Amino acid sequence: LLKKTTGLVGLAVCETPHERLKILYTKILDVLGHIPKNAAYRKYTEQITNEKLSIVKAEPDVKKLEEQLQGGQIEEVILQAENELSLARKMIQWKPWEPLVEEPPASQWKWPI
Amino acid sequence: TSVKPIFSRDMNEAKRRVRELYRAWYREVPNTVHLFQLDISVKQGRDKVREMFKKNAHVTDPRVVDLLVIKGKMELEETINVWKQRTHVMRFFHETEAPRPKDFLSKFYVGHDP
Amino acid sequence: TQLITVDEKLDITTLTGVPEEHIKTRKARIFVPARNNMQSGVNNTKKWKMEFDTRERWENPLMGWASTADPLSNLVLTFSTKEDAIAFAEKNGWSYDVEERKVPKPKSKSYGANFSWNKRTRVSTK
Amino acid sequence: TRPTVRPRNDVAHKQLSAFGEYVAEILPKYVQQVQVSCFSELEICIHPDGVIPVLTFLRDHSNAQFKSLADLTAVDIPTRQNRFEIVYNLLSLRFNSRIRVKTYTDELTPVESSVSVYKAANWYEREIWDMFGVFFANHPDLRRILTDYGFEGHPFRKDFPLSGYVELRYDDEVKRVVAEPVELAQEFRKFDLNSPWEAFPAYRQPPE
Amino acid sequence: VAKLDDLINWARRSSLWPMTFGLACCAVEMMHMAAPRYDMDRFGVVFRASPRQSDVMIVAGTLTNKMAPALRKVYDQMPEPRYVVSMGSCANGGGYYHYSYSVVRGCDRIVPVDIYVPGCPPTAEALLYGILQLQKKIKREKRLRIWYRR
Amino acid sequence: TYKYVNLRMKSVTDRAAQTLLWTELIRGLGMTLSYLFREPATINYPFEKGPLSPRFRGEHALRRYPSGEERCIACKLCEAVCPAQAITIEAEPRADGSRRTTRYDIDMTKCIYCGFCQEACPVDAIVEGPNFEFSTETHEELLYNKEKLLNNGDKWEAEIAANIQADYLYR
Amino acid sequence: SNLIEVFVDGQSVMVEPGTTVLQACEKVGMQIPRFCYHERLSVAGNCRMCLVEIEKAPKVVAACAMPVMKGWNILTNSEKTKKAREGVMEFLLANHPLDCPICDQGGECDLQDQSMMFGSDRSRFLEGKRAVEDKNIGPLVKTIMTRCIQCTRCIRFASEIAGVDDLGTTGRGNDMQVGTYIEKMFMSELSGNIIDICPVGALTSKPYAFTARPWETRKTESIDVMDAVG
Amino acid sequence: HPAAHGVLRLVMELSGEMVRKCDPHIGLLHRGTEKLIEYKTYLQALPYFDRLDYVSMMCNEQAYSLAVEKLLNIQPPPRAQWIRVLFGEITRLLNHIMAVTTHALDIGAMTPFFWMFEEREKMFEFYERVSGARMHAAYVRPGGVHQDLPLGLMDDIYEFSKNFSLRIDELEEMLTNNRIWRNRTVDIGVVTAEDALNYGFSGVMLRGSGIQWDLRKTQPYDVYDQVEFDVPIGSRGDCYDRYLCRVEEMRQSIRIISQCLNKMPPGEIKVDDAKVSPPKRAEMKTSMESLIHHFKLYTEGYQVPPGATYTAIEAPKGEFGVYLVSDGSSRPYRCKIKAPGFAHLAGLDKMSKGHMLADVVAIIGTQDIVFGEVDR
Amino acid sequence: ASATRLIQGLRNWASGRDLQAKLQLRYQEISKRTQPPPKLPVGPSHRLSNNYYCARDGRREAMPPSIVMSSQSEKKAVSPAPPIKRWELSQDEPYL
Amino acid sequence: GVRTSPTGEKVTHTGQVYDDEDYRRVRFVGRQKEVNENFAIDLIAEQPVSQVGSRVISCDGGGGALGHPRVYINLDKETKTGTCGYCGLQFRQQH
Amino acid sequence: EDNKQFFGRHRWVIYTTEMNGKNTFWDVDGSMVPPEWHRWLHCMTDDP
Ligand code: SF4
Ligand code: SF4
Ligand code: SF4
Ligand code: SF4
Ligand code: SF4
Ligand code: FES
Ligand SMILES: [K+]
Ligand SMILES: [Zn+2]
Repeated sequence: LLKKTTGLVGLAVCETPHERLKILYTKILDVLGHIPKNAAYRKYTEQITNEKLSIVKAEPDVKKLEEQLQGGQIEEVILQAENELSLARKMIQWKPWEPLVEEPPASQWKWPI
Repeated sequence: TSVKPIFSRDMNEAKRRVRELYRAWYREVPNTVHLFQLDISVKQGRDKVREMFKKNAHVTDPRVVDLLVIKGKMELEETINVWKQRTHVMRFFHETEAPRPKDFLSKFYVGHDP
Repeated sequence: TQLITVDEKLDITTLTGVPEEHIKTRKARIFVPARNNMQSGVNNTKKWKMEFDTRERWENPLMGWASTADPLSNLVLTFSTKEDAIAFAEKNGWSYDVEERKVPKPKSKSYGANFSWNKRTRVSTK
Repeated sequence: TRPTVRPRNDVAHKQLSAFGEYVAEILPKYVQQVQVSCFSELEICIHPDGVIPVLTFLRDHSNAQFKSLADLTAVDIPTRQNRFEIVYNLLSLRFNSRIRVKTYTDELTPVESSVSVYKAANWYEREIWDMFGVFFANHPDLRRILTDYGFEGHPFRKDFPLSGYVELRYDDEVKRVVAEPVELAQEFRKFDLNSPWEAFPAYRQPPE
Repeated sequence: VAKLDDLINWARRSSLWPMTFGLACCAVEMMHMAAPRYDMDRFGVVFRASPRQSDVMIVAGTLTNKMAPALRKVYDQMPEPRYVVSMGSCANGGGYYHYSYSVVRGCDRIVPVDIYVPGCPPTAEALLYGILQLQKKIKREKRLRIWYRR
Repeated sequence: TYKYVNLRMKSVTDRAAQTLLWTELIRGLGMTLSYLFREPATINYPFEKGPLSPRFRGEHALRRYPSGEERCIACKLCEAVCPAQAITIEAEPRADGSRRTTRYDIDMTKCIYCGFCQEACPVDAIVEGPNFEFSTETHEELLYNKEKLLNNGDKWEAEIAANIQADYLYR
Repeated sequence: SNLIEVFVDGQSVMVEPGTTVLQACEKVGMQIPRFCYHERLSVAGNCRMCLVEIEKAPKVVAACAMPVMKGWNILTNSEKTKKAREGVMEFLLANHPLDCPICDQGGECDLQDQSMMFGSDRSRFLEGKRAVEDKNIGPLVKTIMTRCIQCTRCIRFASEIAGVDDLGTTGRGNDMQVGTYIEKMFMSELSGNIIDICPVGALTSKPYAFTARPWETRKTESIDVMDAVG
Repeated sequence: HPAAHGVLRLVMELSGEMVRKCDPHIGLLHRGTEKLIEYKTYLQALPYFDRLDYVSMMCNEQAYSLAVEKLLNIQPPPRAQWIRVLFGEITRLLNHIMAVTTHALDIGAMTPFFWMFEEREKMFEFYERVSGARMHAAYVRPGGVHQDLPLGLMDDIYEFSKNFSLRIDELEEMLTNNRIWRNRTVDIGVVTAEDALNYGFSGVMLRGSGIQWDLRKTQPYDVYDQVEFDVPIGSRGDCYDRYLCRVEEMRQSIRIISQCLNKMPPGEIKVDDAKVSPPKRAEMKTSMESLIHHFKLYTEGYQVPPGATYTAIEAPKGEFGVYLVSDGSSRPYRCKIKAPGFAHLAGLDKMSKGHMLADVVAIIGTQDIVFGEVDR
Repeated sequence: ASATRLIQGLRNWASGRDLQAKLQLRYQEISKRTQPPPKLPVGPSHRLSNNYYCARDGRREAMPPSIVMSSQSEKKAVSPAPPIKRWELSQDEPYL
Repeated sequence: GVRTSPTGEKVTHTGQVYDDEDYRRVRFVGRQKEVNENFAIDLIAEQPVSQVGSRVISCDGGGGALGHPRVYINLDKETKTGTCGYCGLQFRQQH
Repeated sequence: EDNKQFFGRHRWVIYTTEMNGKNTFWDVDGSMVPPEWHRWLHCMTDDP
């Protein structure tokens, strides 16, 4: 379609969205491979990433991609994929699939007092 | 009894921060007197800083003295930059309050304060 | 690790900003409030109240309003049980007087006692 | 129960409970409790040391996308030993939802700041230090924003009185605005408005 | 000296120059008074932003503890003669926020107040009445007669 | 549902002629001159007054029964509902045993003029009346006692009763 | 131990035999509404506020008088319990005078509190209320029997604790008045205590009358020194 | 300072005359409302909300009433909902008039201020007729409203709404096409969508940056889903797009006011549960239950079930929210007020980087900031 | 409306619109300052039968918040809500 | 009918009057002491007593919804007249 | 009164010259209106 503006200030339009989306999805799969299998975040993020990759593989039209993926403009989809890759790097950094670090006191979530 | 530290691991580091804060305050007392056109001597302000430091010198908890050091840093930042007024600096020197009685006979004469 | 050990009593009189005279000379009171005898509900005697003493309240020179000098005259705090109230009172250095709660004794009410045969519990009117 | 009673939505309650299970299963290191209120509002209660690795998840995951920080609040409950209750309110625009993330801290325990996640907190938690005394670690510019410059004490603590400890007046003797001990012309009349009968049966705490 | 007193009282009361010192709700009420409905400018009342060229000051809003030195300095920079008109309830006795920890209980403690205008916010017609009362107070001044007697 | 604000040789010549000859500036000046030639909305105060309503919240007053006996019965609902705590009531039974008041003080520099007391009074004794031109010169003059409130009620009864008669069916 | 097991709202609790339904519900932690029952007076059971429903039983029992049995499930907040409470409040407020702003019990009244938290919010009574003439029993109790609800705490206190036996109920039906039938000055050493045990504003402390109000008062605990009882 | 909104202390590091570091020192109007609220009941704490944002009074009343009604599990009658929406749109027009005219006065065009302050006085007269006070109505209450509309008011509302669009067109001719007004706001205060969401901006700022978000269209309240209206969306993030958005919001407010005046249903004005809303004065003096409920409602206050909620409404400045926590008594345990002005003044540091000082006062003007709301 | 016809025409030309059609000053066309007394309608629960308070109480139906997970199969990835639908361009004034 | 204390001050209907040695009377010099001259008791005293034909009588103060809540007064006694709690009006029976 | 003027200018008052002993030829006050005329003048009712 070659839209001049996306309607949002400070969001440049990408010329080829399919290659960028495929590169980002392959990269997030490669990064998520390092997570242990028992983690729930790895399972759910791998599931949604594979679903989005299948959607972007099946159809070539940009407008039908924006309607099927329902993530708005494809620039927002690319930005969300980049943010998820950053979250995956921070996730292998933090390792939050371990159990509870500490237990709260007995009067910590009791409302009312 | 296991607590999370903020800045000071032990009492020695907290005392180092206290000495640093006193060094900075003793440095900046003459500029505070000169810039605000305060009508007191430099010695009065410096011994006021000494009096406050000796007043808050009963604490053995590293976290409490660390927070005291932080709040002194806030006061130093509000004094070094001209964000206060003449009255905000002069509020330390109580000049309008009459001297309260301290012995038992005078307090018995005045009122019911125990 | 990222943790240190502090083995001293929590005293935060220096960070609450209160003046000195309202720390050592004020006697706090930790108690369960008594039920108002004009009513019959006991919901108001469920939680512990921490209060302070009453200072002077003189008359105003204009119309005799209640002019006061105590800033802590309207400070009422609510705690779930006794131990947290004691911990909060000793945390701010306030000397405290603690009164234990007074649970009423479970009575033995019998409706037939008003219609006895050889007892003094025979009622005179109904 | 039609005209004067608020209608009840169950699909939103079910979806919020499912998302709460989703969050509590993705992050078992820090999440302590998940509760959905009667008016369909999710609440997540986590450990303080997991303030930062949770929030960025809710800012960066494709299934949450809580990109807005609406309100940041601390609540003072003097009964608990961790008397300060930090509350983050998050808003997701892509999914059109609101979530609440709650944690606890005492006076001397620092909390990790959230300016690395939401920049609006650059003011918000700063105001918290002005009002309660909760120290935030690695804040860029932490200074008092609401109270007076020379004010000592944190006013929003429940042990702080309604009227302060000092009051200002102009003095011709020193030509200056000075602070004096507080002396009110009329005392604040304290009212006992609590009815001594049981308020709600459904909120009945078990006895001792 | 009686008639010369009558002259300078007429000159000061018919060219009052207030200053743009509002703080709160009551400032919006002052701006509503300055609207074409009530037209302060017809009374010789034109807003001047500098304290050095102002005659009276209408304190509109809540005077907090962070605001008392500012109000005191602004009042002290005004040339004589100066009159202060309290406005609303916040600047009268604290009003709604009388018992608060950071509100001055009436701006009388900082500046000497000449005319008290009660309301929350006072209606612009009532404010015009208060300004006319201040004008009538200026009219009955007796400076030169008292100077002649002394 | 949504719209795009600001998303829009003859035209270039028209724009250059507007630049050089100031067409839209002349249009704005014409509208300014249009507002010059209209009738100004300045009402001649104090000989003219602005429009008001029978529900207007002004000066506090204490009404009376149509037999001379005062209306307040010392029930202390107004001082319990007052959000500013501006009302101070001290009560005792007088000589005939009627529950009346001895002190009824309203701090008018504390009052926020919100009309909760005029709607919480069970006998319509306290009324936020219609008077708004009651500015004073001293702070103590804005501190009404019971005698001043009763005098205000006896002063403004002739219109307070009419306003209540006009408005009481909406409550 | 002979403590039998009963149920309150499906929760088990063990009580001694002879324990009433009200006592069992208090032991669990719910304070059952009441007007005539007092824990230091003989049981009267003549206000029907305490009517609760035991399950598998087609009648509401008086919790202030009826003893419990094994396996009884006290449905404290079912539909018919609330219906009975609302009906009792409607009957109680059917003949009560509109005297709250002149009352000295306002703000500390059991009838107002229980009417808000248990009763309905509007009146179906479109007729004229009764008006009972006032009496006098001395300069210690201001006496307004228009507001009495015939709870009969007066007679039980004057017969059991005070032990003077001069108060009574004269009449039959809606014209029954709680009085003394003569110009008798009820004066004992514990007379003023009746002012504490009137759930309505029928009996008022005469020196205290028309002087203060409960919500504006500050309560301070202290010790009596006029005698050696303490 | 006239360009300052009465209480403000902007300390700026002028590098000659451009700003490199701007810091708004606030707190000159910190009254401490959120400590005075917990010492008062809900009816007594209702007039405190009239004075936070004193150009958006009824919207704050609506937000507080929505919070209390969400906690109380009750809803107002439909006539009360339509009245609330109509007066909220009148409030939106009030705020937009004040903001646009004060911004134009702070830039230098001082005529539309006097042109539309008489219309603002007309709406103040409408408030006077409907509630009894020109500014602080205390009209919207938990349970609906406080009083019904007087007879003959809606004809005045219809006449004013009929004749107000010509004034809107007059203002839009006087400022939008003016070249001097344009050149002050072409590329001043530009913001991006990522920095709009990450800085906590809400309302027009988001709609200045092309972000499509409005609380009246996504999370609707009382009757706003039964009214059709448009939402303006900017395209550059400058002050020009925000001013155009405010003018278009005024036009849509006129549209909503027309829809409200053509669709008001008959009925009552309070929740008929007398334990929350007070009873009528006619039946208070006849029924005993109504007298008891009036006594205890105006002396103690209705109880609220324990719990914490955070509600949010589309205030004329943005998103106005309250976090209300109740412990079961007749007084709130903790009432926190979330305001758009706090985050807007926080983002003022980022929005004003690289501009001249007159552009900083233009950026101050283009944020509709009321500092009583900001300082709470 | 107390202005001559030439001033009327001059104002109409210089403003570009018919100013006298929609005046900004009020006249006799508004409603009268006095009104007949109304008869306010009643609410829905002002009945006499089948109107027990327990069947329509709003405050008593509030429940405590339900704890989902407490610290004392391949489940699909869920969302807090379905995603917000794309906004429709207004057909009345699209500004395009 | 105001009474005059011999310090010169008028006496209010609540009975308050400043003593001759009280310094607070200096607040009244150069000014006036404002006191209502319409005494409530001396204005309700001369209102006549109404004889009714029934045992009990209902009083609302007149005006319907403009007065006090309606209270029923019993006139069973033949010695004292039944006085209204709010308005102060007194009724009786002709027998 | 004059009904041909616009709203707010349709009712007015000319004050007296001597009210309660003071010369009001120039010191005209806004609070010299009796309550019935105060009700009429501020446009509260159409009945004088
Ligand atoms: S007096 Fe009232 S209107 Fe004026 S600033 Fe104070 S709260 Fe606002
Ligand atoms: S109007 Fe409001 S603030 Fe004023 S006295 Fe009455 S209740 Fe109090
Ligand atoms: S509400 Fe009315 S009757 Fe009650 S004390 Fe106040 S003024 Fe008197
Ligand atoms: S006894 Fe209670 S319900 Fe009866 S009038 Fe007195 S306060 Fe009202
Ligand atoms: S006067 Fe009171 S205590 Fe005595 S029987 Fe009547 S209601 Fe009961
Ligand atoms: S309490 Fe049982 S019938 Fe009265
Ligand atoms: K009693
Ligand atoms: Zn009567």
